[PDB]
Amino acid sequence: HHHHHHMVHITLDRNTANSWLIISKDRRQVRMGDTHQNVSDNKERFSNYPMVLGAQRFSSGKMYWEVDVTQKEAWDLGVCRDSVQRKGQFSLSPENGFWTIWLWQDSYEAGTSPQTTLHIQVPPCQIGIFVDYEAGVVSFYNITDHGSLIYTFSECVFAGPLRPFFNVGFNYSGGNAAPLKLCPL
Ligand SMILES: O=S1(=O)CCN(Cc2ccco2)CC1
Repeated sequence: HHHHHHMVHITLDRNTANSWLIISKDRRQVRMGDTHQNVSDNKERFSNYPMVLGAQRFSSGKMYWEVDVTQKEAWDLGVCRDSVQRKGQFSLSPENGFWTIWLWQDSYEAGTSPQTTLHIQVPPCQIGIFVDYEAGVVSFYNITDHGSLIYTFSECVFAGPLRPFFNVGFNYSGGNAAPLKLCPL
């Protein structure tokens, strides 16, 4: 692809994080902590899942960023509406305001309802995310495989400002502690 020139510098918003997440000082990395991270509760925090939002809000234009997923077993990545539900149980779907892909139990899937199987020959270590607000497009690229397309959501109905969306995943197995990292431009 040729989306690299729309690169944006994303930072994580501490205030939206699940209370067990540890966001690095530079606000570019996030990982699952061993316990509650000693923060007050607020209506922004994701309660049920290890999720956090980027600080940036997008309502126009073309945006691109890259995330490092090296050695993780589970994660969700994409964008979501600023107004998505934070508390309780919910599914990642466009109807709920999410445009995402994920890894879970050795399979990659796009967060459609119901979910769509992805065909990835080279397990990615870094994912590129492209958003064209006007066109209604969210695309995912495999940076490990020369930028090959993973998935395009088209005819998106954003219906609000978008925020970068992250889930570090659960670590029941002891094999999913590694962080998500925002890769340099
Ligand atoms: O992933 S875990 O090993 C450590 C965190 N716990 C509690 C927790 C935090 C957020 C959602 O649920 C689940 C099992």
